Amino acid sequence: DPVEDIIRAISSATNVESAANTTPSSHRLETGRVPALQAA
Amino acid sequence: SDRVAQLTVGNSSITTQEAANIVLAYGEWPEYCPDTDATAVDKPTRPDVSVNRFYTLDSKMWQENSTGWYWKFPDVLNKTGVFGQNAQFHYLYRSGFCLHVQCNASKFHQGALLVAVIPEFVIAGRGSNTKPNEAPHPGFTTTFPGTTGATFHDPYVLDSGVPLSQALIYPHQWINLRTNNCATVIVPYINAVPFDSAINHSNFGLIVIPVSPLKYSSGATTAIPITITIAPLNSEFGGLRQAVSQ
Repeated sequence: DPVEDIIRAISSATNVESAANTTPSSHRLETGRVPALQAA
Repeated sequence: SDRVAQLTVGNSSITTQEAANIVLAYGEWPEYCPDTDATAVDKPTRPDVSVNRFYTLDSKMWQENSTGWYWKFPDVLNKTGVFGQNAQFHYLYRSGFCLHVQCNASKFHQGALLVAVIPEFVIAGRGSNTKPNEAPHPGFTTTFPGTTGATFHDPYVLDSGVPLSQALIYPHQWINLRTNNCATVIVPYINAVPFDSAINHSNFGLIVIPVSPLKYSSGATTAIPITITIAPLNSEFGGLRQAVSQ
């Protein structure tokens, strides 16, 4: 009371019992959305 | 309602007035690869009517000394039509086939032809050499004959070292010149992998052999051909790249 200044991990776990699946994806024609560009 | 058939695939169609049923190899139809069996992630191409259709090879003429011929599939089709082009630009091929063989003659002729479908049909070197170095092997033009077909040196052992009499295990039919003038077999895609390379690997060969020889009394027609017409049911292609003929 008399002196106030006196008063986690982002990553989580998941079970993986088999290799990852693959969902169907069509093309994309549009701007603003760019999955390829990375910055390492 | 039996001996008369019509087959329509693509822009091509086949009629026969004399036929003995139709064989469906191993009791299955050709089909596209199910999502559960597939492995390669990229999307296959499915031309449908431009690939799937009847292609007709040249005719093999039929003599008294003839020992019989064979072909390899898809190999016979790798240079022809749009089917030959897709198989060159793609690394991964899958499909079935519908095979049709035309041989006719007249009620004074006689003979029989064994028509079979042999999965993984391996030709064999002919020689007494037991050393894998000095032992002979067949040439590429023999292993994969192409459109021109090949011929048997020893039709009795099927050139593979295996008796012809037991060839009736494979999906087959006979052309018996008193009974039917055509033989038709519908082959599913058979292989130990879902896709494969049409260029490096032939799924199965076709075989036409005279178990009983051609005979005709003088004055009748000496020239009998054997024509072959094959259609690629349910084709897929994957792994698109530049063109490789071999």
